[PDB]
Amino acid sequence: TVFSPDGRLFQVEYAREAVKKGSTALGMKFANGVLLISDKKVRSRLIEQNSIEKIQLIDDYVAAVTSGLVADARVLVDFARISAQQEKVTYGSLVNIENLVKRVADQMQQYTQYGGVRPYGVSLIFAGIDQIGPRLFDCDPAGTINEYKATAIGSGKDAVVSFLEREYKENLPEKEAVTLGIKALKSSLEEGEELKAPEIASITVGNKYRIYDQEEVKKFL
Amino acid sequence: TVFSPDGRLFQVEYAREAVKKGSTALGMKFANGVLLISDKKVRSRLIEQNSIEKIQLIDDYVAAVTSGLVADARVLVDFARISAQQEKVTYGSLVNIENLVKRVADQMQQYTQYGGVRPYGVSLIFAGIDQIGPRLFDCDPAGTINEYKATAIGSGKDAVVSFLEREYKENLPEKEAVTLGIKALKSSLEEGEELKAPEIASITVGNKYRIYDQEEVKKFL
Amino acid sequence: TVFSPDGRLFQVEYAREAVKKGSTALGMKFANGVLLISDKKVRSRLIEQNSIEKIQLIDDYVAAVTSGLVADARVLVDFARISAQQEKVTYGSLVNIENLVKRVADQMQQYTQYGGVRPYGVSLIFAGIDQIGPRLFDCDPAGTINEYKATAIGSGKDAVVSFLEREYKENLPEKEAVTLGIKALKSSLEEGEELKAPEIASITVGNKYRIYDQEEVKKFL
Amino acid sequence: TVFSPDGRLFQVEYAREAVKKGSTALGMKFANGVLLISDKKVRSRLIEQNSIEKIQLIDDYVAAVTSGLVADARVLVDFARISAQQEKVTYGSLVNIENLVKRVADQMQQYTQYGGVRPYGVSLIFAGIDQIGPRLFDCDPAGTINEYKATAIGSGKDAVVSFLEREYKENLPEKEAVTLGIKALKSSLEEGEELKAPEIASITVGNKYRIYDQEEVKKFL
Amino acid sequence: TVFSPDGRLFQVEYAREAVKKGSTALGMKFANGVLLISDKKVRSRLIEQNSIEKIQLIDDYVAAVTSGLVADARVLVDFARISAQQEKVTYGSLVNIENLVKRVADQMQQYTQYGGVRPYGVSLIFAGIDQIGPRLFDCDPAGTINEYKATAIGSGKDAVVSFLEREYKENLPEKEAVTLGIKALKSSLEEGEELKAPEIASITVGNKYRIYDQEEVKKFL
Amino acid sequence: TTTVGITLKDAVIMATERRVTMENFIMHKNGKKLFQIDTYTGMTIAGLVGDAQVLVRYMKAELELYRLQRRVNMPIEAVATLLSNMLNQVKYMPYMVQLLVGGIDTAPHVFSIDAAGGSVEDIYASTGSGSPFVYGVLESQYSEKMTVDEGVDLVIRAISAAKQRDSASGGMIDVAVITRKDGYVQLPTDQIESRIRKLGLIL
Amino acid sequence: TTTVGITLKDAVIMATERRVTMENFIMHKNGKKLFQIDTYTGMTIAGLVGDAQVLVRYMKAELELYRLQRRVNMPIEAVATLLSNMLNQVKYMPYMVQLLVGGIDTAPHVFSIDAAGGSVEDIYASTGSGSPFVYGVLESQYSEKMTVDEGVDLVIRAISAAKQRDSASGGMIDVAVITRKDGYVQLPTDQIESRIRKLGLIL
Amino acid sequence: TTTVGITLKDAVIMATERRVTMENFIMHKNGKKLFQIDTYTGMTIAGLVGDAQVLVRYMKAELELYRLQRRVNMPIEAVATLLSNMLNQVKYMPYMVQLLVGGIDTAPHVFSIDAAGGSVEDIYASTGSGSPFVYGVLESQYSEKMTVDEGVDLVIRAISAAKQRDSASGGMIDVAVITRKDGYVQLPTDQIESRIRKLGLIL
Amino acid sequence: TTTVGITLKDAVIMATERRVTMENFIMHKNGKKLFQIDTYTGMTIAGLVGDAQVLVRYMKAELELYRLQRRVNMPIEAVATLLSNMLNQVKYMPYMVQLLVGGIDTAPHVFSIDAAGGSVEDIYASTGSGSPFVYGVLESQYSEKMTVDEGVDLVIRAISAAKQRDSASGGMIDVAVITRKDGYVQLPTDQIESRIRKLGLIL
Repeated sequence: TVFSPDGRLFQVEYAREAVKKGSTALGMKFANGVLLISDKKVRSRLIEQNSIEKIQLIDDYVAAVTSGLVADARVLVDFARISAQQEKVTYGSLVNIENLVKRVADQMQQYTQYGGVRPYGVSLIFAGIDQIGPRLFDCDPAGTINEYKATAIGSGKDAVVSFLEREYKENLPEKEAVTLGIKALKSSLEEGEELKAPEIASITVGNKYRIYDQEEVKKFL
Repeated sequence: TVFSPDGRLFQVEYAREAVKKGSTALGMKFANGVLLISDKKVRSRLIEQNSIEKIQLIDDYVAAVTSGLVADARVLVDFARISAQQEKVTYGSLVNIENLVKRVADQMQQYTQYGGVRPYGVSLIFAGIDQIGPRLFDCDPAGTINEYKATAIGSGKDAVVSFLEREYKENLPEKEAVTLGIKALKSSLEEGEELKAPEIASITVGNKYRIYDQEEVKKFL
Repeated sequence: TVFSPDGRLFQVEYAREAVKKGSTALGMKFANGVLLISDKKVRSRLIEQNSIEKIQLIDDYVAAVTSGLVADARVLVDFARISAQQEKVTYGSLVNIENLVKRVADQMQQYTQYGGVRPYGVSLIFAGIDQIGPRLFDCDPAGTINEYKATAIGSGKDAVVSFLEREYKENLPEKEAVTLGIKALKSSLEEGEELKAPEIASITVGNKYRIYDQEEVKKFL
Repeated sequence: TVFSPDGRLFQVEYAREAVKKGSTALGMKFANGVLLISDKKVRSRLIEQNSIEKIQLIDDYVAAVTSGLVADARVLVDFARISAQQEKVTYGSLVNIENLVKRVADQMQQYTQYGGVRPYGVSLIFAGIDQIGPRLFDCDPAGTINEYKATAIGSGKDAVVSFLEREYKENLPEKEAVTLGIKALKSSLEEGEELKAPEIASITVGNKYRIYDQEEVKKFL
Repeated sequence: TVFSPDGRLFQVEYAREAVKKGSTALGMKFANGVLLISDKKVRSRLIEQNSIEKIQLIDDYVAAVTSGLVADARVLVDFARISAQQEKVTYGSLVNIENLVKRVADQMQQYTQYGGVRPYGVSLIFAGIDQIGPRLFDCDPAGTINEYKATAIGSGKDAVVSFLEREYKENLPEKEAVTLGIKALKSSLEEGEELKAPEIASITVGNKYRIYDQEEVKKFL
Repeated sequence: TTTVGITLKDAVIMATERRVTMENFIMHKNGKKLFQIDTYTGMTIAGLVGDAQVLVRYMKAELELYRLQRRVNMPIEAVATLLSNMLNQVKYMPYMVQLLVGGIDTAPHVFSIDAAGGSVEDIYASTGSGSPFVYGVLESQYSEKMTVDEGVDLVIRAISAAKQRDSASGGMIDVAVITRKDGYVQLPTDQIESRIRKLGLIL
Repeated sequence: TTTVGITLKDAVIMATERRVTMENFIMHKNGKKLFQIDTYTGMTIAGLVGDAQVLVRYMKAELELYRLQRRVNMPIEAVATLLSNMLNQVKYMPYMVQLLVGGIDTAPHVFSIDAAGGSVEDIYASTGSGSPFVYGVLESQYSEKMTVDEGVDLVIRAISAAKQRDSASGGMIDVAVITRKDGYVQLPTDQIESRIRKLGLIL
Repeated sequence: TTTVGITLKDAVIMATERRVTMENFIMHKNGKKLFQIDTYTGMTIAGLVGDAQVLVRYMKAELELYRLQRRVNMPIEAVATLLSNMLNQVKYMPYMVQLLVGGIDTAPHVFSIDAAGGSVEDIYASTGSGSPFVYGVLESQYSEKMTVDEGVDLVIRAISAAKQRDSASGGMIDVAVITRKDGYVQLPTDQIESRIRKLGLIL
Repeated sequence: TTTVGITLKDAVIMATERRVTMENFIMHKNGKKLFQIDTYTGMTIAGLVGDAQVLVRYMKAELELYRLQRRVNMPIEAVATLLSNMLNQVKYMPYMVQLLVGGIDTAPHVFSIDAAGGSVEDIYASTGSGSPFVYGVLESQYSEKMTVDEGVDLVIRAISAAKQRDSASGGMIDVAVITRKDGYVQLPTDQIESRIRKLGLIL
């Protein structure tokens, strides 16, 4: 990982090209909550659909979706879990999610600084409530953090960022904004495909996560 | 191991090309059990057929088949055994097989991150029962884990995944699903070859593994 | 040591090309025993023929022949001796020879994984009796182990594996199978050469090794 | 140091090309003794001829001559001295010279295994008596050990190995075999040169080394 | 630093090319003493001529001149001083100068063995008296030691070795041999240059060094 | 310090004092020694305060990380085995505690763990300095066919009978009932002091 | 603590107490001190509880990993030699235990191992604090020509004769019989207490 | 413990007790304290059991690896020098043993080695707690012109004379005779107890 | 232990006992405490046996490696300075010895070295437990104008006068005479005991 003569890091943009092959995923803030949606592309009858996990929890108040190389995604989800538990042991409670995202993105930055390692080919979304409130974050393979209101990652990123650029009234209730997000996920596809059941998780201030079962998912579909 | 300009890891796909030369192996879930079958291609009279081991146990409740470079396969089987015994010393019992597969696949991922090492040229299948039930897993040289119901690895992978895509009714008894799997292993071959005795192992919830002797194997053949 | 685009390790096949220049050596199981034969090509009057050692003992119940680069062969024979004595200190007795062969072949595998080292250019045969019985093994520069009944290593490998493929009735006595093996070693040569005295070692269950002196060797010749 | 596509180590044969520029040296077994001769090519009046050392002692019962790069030769002679004194501290007496030669040649092998170091460009001859008797050894830059009866190293190697192949009756007395060896060293030269005084050392079982002074050297000349 | 296909170390001969740009320096044995002379080429009025040091002492009984890269020369002079004081602390007195030269030349050899370092571009002369007597040594960037009676290093090496090859009667007194050496240093130059005051140091058995002041230097000039 | 664990049919009742002293001196009349380390699992600490609180933070972290990685709660014998390995890998710079781990995986369990990591399961256990008085009550009044109401009244009788013969035990009493239906439910203050006032005891 | 190992013709009988104390104080009336570490091999612990349980987890792991890697069970002399190396590589921060390893490889074996790794094979052994009373019974009543029934009745007589003269031994008794035909069979509770009631003893 | 080494003309006779105690208490009436560490070399251990057995395993490994690497047996002075370096590189966490190394390289040797690695060769040596009684017999009855039969009868008289005045020595006696012709030959049980019954002694 | 070094005109005479004890108990009546560490240099050990023998092996190695690397023998003051640095780099885990180094480089030297590396040269020195009796003889009878014959007879008188008033000294006496002409010559047994029989002494 060295500089290009116009000031770019080639392994980082090639890592972003590895991100653009992943699954489409959304994050969206509710009036008093947040939301994560992931495109669950079922590929065969032979895979356990009940045990595949797209939204996987860092904490009861913090979840995260991933896109890119799924092995690096599993590694950074495990690192985010261990870092969250270190902050709970040291201080007593997870006050700020932004510093969990900074402790992930400092390692993701660290592999774009040193030679002998390649960058992570993943992009993540961290959603959940804390002492400031319902918060949504996005992390980029250079270790770049941005705080959003509604974002998307994966192959169908620009269709969903365009759709939510037109759409997304700010303070929506839960069911209407889940309907909006699944309309965004329909807008990312083609007409040669239809949505099989996505995976949806939501949180409201005061509660833990409620990962939706397939009745609410097909009912919203 | 660095990124290609379209976001691929060349050493990982070359490792998968090293996987496509291995032996064909199947994994299949029974109604209340799981199943591993491996193509035992006997090559001469001069090799001890009684001591060659394709299905080799990580634990009395966990077995695994391999494909690819057989030396790397032996190394990762020994690592899976040591990691299983570390989880038995630390906790007391092997509650989850998925975390054994994640402790193997985090090392297999780890060699595709660092320079100075090459990736493992093996793909594995982990089968066995635990506190959740009869479980089947597949691990890919990038460290990619998927939970299946019936899968295959090796040279004749796509013929068996195609055959079990057409076939494989879900809750079968033991003998009928062993007959189905050995029909899949017949469907992978050519007509210039015939199956010499495969190696078959099965487990049912409450029991340990029953590695079949050659009477049941030739009888099912 | 990295992967070729068709999934091969070039340094390992070049190491096997370094193996194909070594001396021809045989291993053969007796009815109740095993056998090692090595082609002792005497090259001058000026070399001490009485002190050159082809069959050299890992243990009184375990011997091994080598082929390839003789310096790497001496290194792995010393490592096999030290590992055998570690298993005798830890447990009390050398119960299994297969795990001695696995502790050699895990190091031979280890140098085909890491960069900064080259693979060993040797192939070995481990013969001897243990608690399971008379056992014969072969180890390949990738660290590949196979258990045989009669094998050969070196330059004249394929002539001896072909000859013992036609020949080698299974449960032979000692003298007849030594005659068979030295007929194989005659079959590997040309007619421009004749066998000078080979080196022969044998073991029977209950006894230690009996390295043959030149009376029995010339008498069998 | 990696493998060539035909299974050779190029840095080792280039090291042997660095050996072929050294001085010619002989080793020869007496009836009850051994012998080392070295070609002392005096190059100017300005060099102290009394303090140049070709045969230099590892021990009072073990000497060694060298050929190749003289700096690497000095390093391996110092390593052989320190290893000899470690065996005298640990055990009490230097029982076997062969294991001193193996402890030198395991390091000389070790630098042809690892990257970041180059091989030693030296070849050595170890002569001396021990509990087995008068023993003579030769060590090759790959770390290759052979036990001889009469050998030579350096630029004029093949003329002396050819001459001693024709000559060298086995059990000779001291003076006759010194005359034979200095006739070999005359046979290696051209007629444009004559032998200036070589350096000769001898040992007989029961005694220490007797490095010849110039009266016996010119008298034998 | 690797081998050339004809058995040479290219970085070592390039280091010797870096030596051939240094200043001309002489060493010469007296009847009961030794001598070091160095060509002090004064280059401007602006440099302190009184504080430039060519002959610089390792010890009151050991001095050394250098040629080549002056920074590496300063480093090896400091290493020779520290090694001399380690031998005085350990044993009590500096009995042998040859082992000081071997402890310098083992490091100079050590950087031509390992990758990641370049060889020293210096050549040194070690002169002084010890328990054997007045001794003179020369050290070459490969770590090559030779004991001389009169030698020279630097750019004008071959003119002085040629002149002292014709000249240099062996047991000379002090003043006559200083006159001989400064005639050698005149013989190395051209007629377009004249000797500005060289730097001369001498030692006789029983005494310490006597570095000549400019009265004796211009008087001998 | 006085800590009780009771295994009923399908409930675990764990109750504790709330007094922290320094060798005669009631430094804090209101401590916290009964913790919920997992959804169906509670821990009760005794001994040194500073080591015990650090063990509580470690066990909350390790149990919650286990639950996230495996989607099932840890079995209680693995909680006590894990904590036995943690206490016994030190053993010579030891944690000066003694601990109760009680919970429900399929059947109710109470494990008692000493300062060197010896975990023993028993149907009722008690740690602290006023443990023998609790053992005196629970030898003569404990029957394993009690309901949860008679269980809670029993543990209040035992700890209230150890508050009066031990000077290092006192204060309000913390009772926590663990069932499969609701899980870890810590009983409120006014319910417990209504039981103390109703049985004829002194708070 | 009172632990017995008996070598018969083709059987090993190993039996134990079930009482865990703290210097006068019966902390747990129901412990577990008799473990099956391999298919044909049982271990009986004595001494400190926390070190002994960790040795049990190590030996179950190492014996099972040995069995998977080599497809044969470990010989008993290699079990005691392995455990002697484990106990003796420390020796100065030692495990404060004493252990019995009994099993069948070709002939029955009972090895007794102390806290510094000195393994000695003997035809009968006994560890714990009530070991001399067991040695008193087994000097006068042990004959190596007994059957398994008279063996089990003998070990019940020895441990029941050590429960009455040792205060650190008591509770229900655990008997485990190891044969080649069935292997490690731990006898049920009602069979053992029927033998205690049938020999005229106190449980 | 009572261990004897006797150097005859071309034989080394080494004999030992078989009793392992714990400070008054005969824990094992049948131990093993006489080992064959090489083809012509035997070692006899005394002192702590656990350190001595580990020294036996190290010396069997190092002597056998020496024999494979060099095709000749190790000289006895190098065995005692090696073992002196092993015992003396520690010296402050020491092995609490004392050892006899006896063998044949060209002439018979008996080396006695203490716990800090001081190896001294002597024509007869004896270690253990009943060593002074052996020294009492061997001062008045040892002659270096005896045969092997009178040597074996002498060592049986010495150890049987130390079994009666030392309480830490007893049991069956192990005699091992080392010659060049047959090597290390341990005498059978019935031959030794026939010599004990024939000399008029008590076993 | 009783060790003597005597510096004559051109000779060094070093003589020693041959008895190794254990606090009252003559473990070995025949030891070796006088060593030749170099061609013209001898060392005499005293104190602990195991540390002293290891110092002998180190000094033989270092002196011989010095002689090979430099083609001249080490001066005696450098032997004692080297050994002082070896003994003094430890100093707090020390070697419990005291040593004599005697030899010839140009003039005869005797250096006495204690357990912390303080080397002092003196014209005669003596170490061991029977050193004050030797000092008693050598104050009244030593003259530096003696020959080698009267020197050897003097050291035999001193050590024989310390064998009778020290219980830790006894046995045969080892005398070694170091000259430039022949070097290190250890006198034979029958010559020394002929001098003992000729002076009227007891061996």
